Amino acid sequence: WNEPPVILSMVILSLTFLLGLPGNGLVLWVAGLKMQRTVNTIWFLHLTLADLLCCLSLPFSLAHLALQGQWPYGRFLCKLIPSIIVLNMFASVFLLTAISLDRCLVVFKPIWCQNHRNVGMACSICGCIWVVAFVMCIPVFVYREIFTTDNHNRCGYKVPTPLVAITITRLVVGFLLPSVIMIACYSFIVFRMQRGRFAKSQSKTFRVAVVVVAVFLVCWTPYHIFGVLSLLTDPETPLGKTLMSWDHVCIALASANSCFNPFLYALLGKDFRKKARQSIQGIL
Amino acid sequence: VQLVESGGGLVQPGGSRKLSCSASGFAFSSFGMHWVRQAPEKGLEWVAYISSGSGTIYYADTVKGRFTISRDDPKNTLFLQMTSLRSEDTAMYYCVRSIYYYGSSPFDFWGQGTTLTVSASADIVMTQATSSVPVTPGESVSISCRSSKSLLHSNGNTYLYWFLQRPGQSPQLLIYRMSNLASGVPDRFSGSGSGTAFTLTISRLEAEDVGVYYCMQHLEYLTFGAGTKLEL
Amino acid sequence: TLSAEDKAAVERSKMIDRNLREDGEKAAREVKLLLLGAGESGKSTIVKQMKITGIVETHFTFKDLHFKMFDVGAQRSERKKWIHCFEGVTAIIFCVALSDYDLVLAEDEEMNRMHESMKLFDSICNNKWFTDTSIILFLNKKDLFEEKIKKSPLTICYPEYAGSNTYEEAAAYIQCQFEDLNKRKDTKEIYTHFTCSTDTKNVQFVFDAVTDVIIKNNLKDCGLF
Amino acid sequence: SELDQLRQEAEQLKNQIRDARKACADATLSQITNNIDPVGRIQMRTRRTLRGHLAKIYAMHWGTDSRLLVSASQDGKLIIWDSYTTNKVHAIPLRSSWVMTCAYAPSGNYVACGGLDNICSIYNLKTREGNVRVSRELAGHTGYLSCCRFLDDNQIVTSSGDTTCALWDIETGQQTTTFTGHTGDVMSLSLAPDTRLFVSGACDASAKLWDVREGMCRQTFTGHESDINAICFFPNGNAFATGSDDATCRLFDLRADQELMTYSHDNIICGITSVSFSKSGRLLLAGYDDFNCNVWDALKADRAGVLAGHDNRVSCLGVTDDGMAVATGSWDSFLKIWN
Amino acid sequence: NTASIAQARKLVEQLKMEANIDRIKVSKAAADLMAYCEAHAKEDPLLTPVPASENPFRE
Amino acid sequence: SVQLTEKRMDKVGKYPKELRKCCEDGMRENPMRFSCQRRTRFIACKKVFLDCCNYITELRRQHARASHLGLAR
Ligand SMILES: CC(C)CCC[C@@H](C)[C@H]1CC[C@H]2[C@@H]3CC=C4C[C@@H](O)CC[C@]4(C)[C@H]3CC[C@]12C
Ligand SMILES: CC(C)CCC[C@@H](C)[C@H]1CC[C@H]2[C@@H]3CC=C4C[C@@H](O)CC[C@]4(C)[C@H]3CC[C@]12C
Ligand SMILES: CC(C)CCC[C@@H](C)[C@H]1CC[C@H]2[C@@H]3CC=C4C[C@@H](O)CC[C@]4(C)[C@H]3CC[C@]12C
Ligand SMILES: CC(C)CCC[C@@H](C)[C@H]1CC[C@H]2[C@@H]3CC=C4C[C@@H](O)CC[C@]4(C)[C@H]3CC[C@]12C
Ligand SMILES: CC(C)CCC[C@@H](C)[C@H]1CC[C@H]2[C@@H]3CC=C4C[C@@H](O)CC[C@]4(C)[C@H]3CC[C@]12C
Ligand SMILES: CCCCCCCCCCCCCCCC(=O)O
Ligand SMILES: CCCCCCCCCCCCCCCC(=O)O
Repeated sequence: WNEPPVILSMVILSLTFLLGLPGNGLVLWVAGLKMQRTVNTIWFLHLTLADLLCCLSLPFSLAHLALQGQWPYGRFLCKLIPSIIVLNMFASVFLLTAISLDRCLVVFKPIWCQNHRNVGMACSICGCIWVVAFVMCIPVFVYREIFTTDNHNRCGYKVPTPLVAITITRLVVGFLLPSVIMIACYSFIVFRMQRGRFAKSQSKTFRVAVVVVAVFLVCWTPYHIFGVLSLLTDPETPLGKTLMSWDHVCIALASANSCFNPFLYALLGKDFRKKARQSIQGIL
Repeated sequence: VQLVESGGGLVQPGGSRKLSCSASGFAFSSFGMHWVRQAPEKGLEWVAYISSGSGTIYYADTVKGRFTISRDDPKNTLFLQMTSLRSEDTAMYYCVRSIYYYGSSPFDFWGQGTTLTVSASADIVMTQATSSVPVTPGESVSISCRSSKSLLHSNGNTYLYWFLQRPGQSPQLLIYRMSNLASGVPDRFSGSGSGTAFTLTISRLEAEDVGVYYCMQHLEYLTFGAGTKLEL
Repeated sequence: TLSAEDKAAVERSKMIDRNLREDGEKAAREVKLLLLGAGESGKSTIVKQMKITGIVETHFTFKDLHFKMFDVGAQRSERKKWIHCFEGVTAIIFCVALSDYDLVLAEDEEMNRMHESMKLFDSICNNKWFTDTSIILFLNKKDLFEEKIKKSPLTICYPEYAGSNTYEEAAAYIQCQFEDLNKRKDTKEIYTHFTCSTDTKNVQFVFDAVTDVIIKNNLKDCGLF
Repeated sequence: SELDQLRQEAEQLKNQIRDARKACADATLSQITNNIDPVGRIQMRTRRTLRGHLAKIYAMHWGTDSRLLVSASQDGKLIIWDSYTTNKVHAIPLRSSWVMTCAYAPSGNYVACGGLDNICSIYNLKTREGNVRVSRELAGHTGYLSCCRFLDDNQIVTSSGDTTCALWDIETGQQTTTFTGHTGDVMSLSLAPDTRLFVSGACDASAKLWDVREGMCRQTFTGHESDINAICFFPNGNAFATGSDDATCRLFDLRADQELMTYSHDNIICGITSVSFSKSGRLLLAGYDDFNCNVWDALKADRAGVLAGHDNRVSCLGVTDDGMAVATGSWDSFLKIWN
Repeated sequence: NTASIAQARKLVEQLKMEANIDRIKVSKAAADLMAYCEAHAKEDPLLTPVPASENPFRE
Repeated sequence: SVQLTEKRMDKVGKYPKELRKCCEDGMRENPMRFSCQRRTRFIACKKVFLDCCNYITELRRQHARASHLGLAR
């Protein structure tokens, strides 16, 4: 180990990988086989598929971080593994946005949902989400290159390549739109629940909405802020160096949301807890 | 239960003709449908099959890609579109209804058929020993047929069907899966076999049993026998 | 490695599975409502309003929402041997008139029909199959109750009651007495309504309460509520 | 009032019954059968799972050929299942979706149905038109229909929750014979193999033996402490087992007119939905409310095995005529075949 | 009054008819059940597990 | 600088040689990394110097960025 940020990143990634694999695996197992298919279940299955892909691809990032930028693999592997990382992370963010939209749609239009919202529509929307996730990470393939510095190799970016455009579009599609949609939808749910004709004096929906939005913002916000800042900073000063070193900590923090998603989303349902507990009991 | 079809007559060679069949008195959407061809001198020859959900459409080797079969379940009608007819298709066409499930009786009901006249391997074959036998009323007669492959599948069912075609009347199913009798068939007909040699026995034969007996297989895709004619 | 007939049979099974999925989706989009009224009650009226020998069922659509109507008034048997059949219902409508406090059943002179209705409501609310199932309370015959209050006191049915013989206070006390029998105050909600001669208002209340119950059920399934 | 007298005479006759049963009890089945070898542990894996239903399954019955079976659930449909190739032979939409009983004919032609609607509808499976149609409606009963069991092709015995059991005629449609002995809602009905006598278990904690042709009650059995939910004849036809809500399976003899032994365990507190016998009769299989099936030994009063496949309450359990397998259904919409 | 007396009379007549039936000893019935279980022990596929080849539910 | 010297040699004759000294001096390291633009104030050498400086600068960075760039970015 050579630096404090690298140590922090490794601690966060190791804890993330270790917590993430059993929780995501158990949720995917219980939802896929131990429960009947519903509309919510399709969302949890796709979200856990994305989270499992992120967790399984965590050792590649951890090893690349431990080696301090050393890349012994080919150019294709360095144009394919980052694309997979970007695709699965943004697919997870999009699925979260769609879950927030589905909940808002159910509360806002219950009559329409009870007649025109089924498993097929959920599967179709999820497939479209995956297509959007793919299309969004196209530049990561098209513009990643292998930089060979005499003695060693390292994978990175370079009419020059537009990186500022990729980061800004990444920020607008993956951060500004999901955060605004999630805050607006959960806020609407809380507002409608507390102001009606049969409103109940309770605070569970507000607590769950605040926790979900806060965890999403705390995780994804540093990654986007640092990414924009580094591009708007000359990488010679000490400031550029510190931003580059702390960016790895931001990558680990982004992975943390993928680890946290099953506990946040699937395990807050009583039926899911019942099923999961029963399945765990059977094994033991 | 009635099957009335039309679309026959004189067809010039190379032309196109649509055979239309109307089914009444039964559920048509749940039945697989078949088209069977019979020459004026030869036996029954299978032409096509469409299932209940308009999938698994199967054709004979001689008509593959030349005939298209389709159906309409709300209108209860089966259509066969025939293109580029040669002089080998100048034969009667029969519409057969078959339902497939455990204990079912497929090929139970046959249509009247339409005359169509054109102006001038690697399949299971059936071997027939003799084509015409003299029979007297009140006697017992056994007719034997042979198959090139053993029809006893691993699930314990031997797939053999017996059809009776009286002169001037549609074929009628007598025995299905070589043991079971069909609905409306009297109890004196019986069948036996081991997988290759198959025997149908008639005890106390009546004058209404005079006709042509056809043996068919249904293990893989369907071939008829040449036919055994019974004379007084 | 299977026969031609075996294949065809599998295809038939697939078609049946389809039909089953389509029919299950058609059944899932409908909202189910059971009805329970002890003895004489507004059941005969409420059913008529909804429309505009065993179990009777009527189908009706109000504001593009299909309602399943279940009535069990012809079942003169032990309820516990079949009440478990109604676990998956969305709503249970308990119909109770207010004009039954002075009136008594024709089996025992001492007991009142209001206490019997309270007993039945207590049994339904404390039933183990109805923990998650919402109950909509309907109060029937307001005008004849007002006439009886003007003619007779309310103390004949509640000795512990102490208040004026006013319709608003008496109705509030009856509503509070019925809603105090809900031992499970968190998982169950009671939608008390005062039924009127207008058919549209009762159906509208049913639609609104059912809409709220659907929203709450979906949120509970998601884990948010 | 001479009604009190009548009461006293009935009490004296009941005292005579219990005195005769006590006098006739020279031994018990446990001390007679303790000398034979134990059955040992029995483990049955899930050979097949039938998963077509979408709601809770209530009743099930086996065919004579032991391959075709009938399943009823709250989706409003009867499903004819093929056991060997897990196929669906027929799907019958019900007029009333509140079904609590289904039966398969011994000939194989008809399927009986019934439930909260007061009708044991008869469905014809061998129609010329190819679909399954209602043969007729049987509307005599007032209470909920508990169990239909085809006595024959033209005669069907049935039980309902109006405290009576009736024998119907398929062709005429009239209530050929009505049995009115019970004082509680009848829940379980079982038929003897010789097709002459049948047992009915009700909620008055008593099982009654009835005669088909004559029409009167032969014997009564008052061992249970709670509502008898299940009843099943021993293959010999001289005994029957009952399962009630007091977590106790009791075996009653027709000739001895007494309860030989009780099958209970301390951990078990839940009620018994369904009880069946094996072809030999050595094994008594009983469903339970706690998501479980117990294969009790019918002679040693010991638990031969446990079957813990289902995720919800086991409501129906049947054993084939050749004893090859046992099908169990439950409220999670799954049928499992065990052997 | 009349309905209750009728029901009581029918109950007494029924119970008396049930009491009039003949009985056999418990030991003999137990021995008969044990003999039936022992006789058909080899013909039970659930009591004794059958081989996979002879089992129709083999797969 | 490094392989950049290689790239320095892959710029001397990637563009026609106006003044080898001017471009080479422009591509020198930067103790006075203060900048490019500025360094032209105390020297057609100016324009060539600015272009060479811009190309070399942009390029040391594209390494610097590459050196610590994570996979997820
Ligand atoms: C790193 C490894 C050990 C993480 C393991 C995570 C899994 C196995 C743990 C973490 C959260 C746990 C669940 C948390 C809450 C409940 C609700 C409780 O009423 C039953 C147990 C149950 C359902 C737990 C089952 C086991 C569980 C799902
Ligand atoms: C899926 C993830 C875990 C794969 C990680 C692969 C890592 C562990 C492998 C792949 C390439 C390997 C390196 C390849 C070459 C060398 C040079 C040798 O003289 C020392 C070992 C060393 C430095 C290897 C260390 C281990 C290594 C970095
Ligand atoms: C990228 C994100 C912002 C796209 C969000 C699209 C949302 C706002 C749109 C797309 C589909 C739309 C729904 C389509 C159909 C109906 C039925 C109508 O009777 C009520 C409105 C309602 C329910 C719409 C509400 C708004 C809606 C949910
Ligand atoms: C390593 C990365 C690239 C793996 C990505 C796997 C993606 C592309 C695959 C794996 C699972 C697949 C989904 C599986 C199921 C369905 C339901 C179907 O009705 C629509 C397609 C859809 C939604 C698929 C879309 C594509 C999908 C999401
Ligand atoms: C469809 C809408 C709602 C969401 C997506 C908006 C996208 C398509 C828009 C909004 C902001 C825009 C960016 C604004 C600024 C820049 C910097 C410029 O040097 C390159 C183009 C670029 C990067 C624009 C590209 C297109 C862009 C990213
Ligand atoms: C940045 C925003 C993230 C949003 C996530 C992707 C949302 C895609 C929605 C696609 C809607 C398609 C609706 C089709 C409905 C139908 O097929 O009938
Ligand atoms: C670019 C962003 C577009 C909008 C994306 C967010 C959509 C959120 C929809 C919330 C619906 C709230 C409607 C409230 C109506 C009311 O006043 O009752």
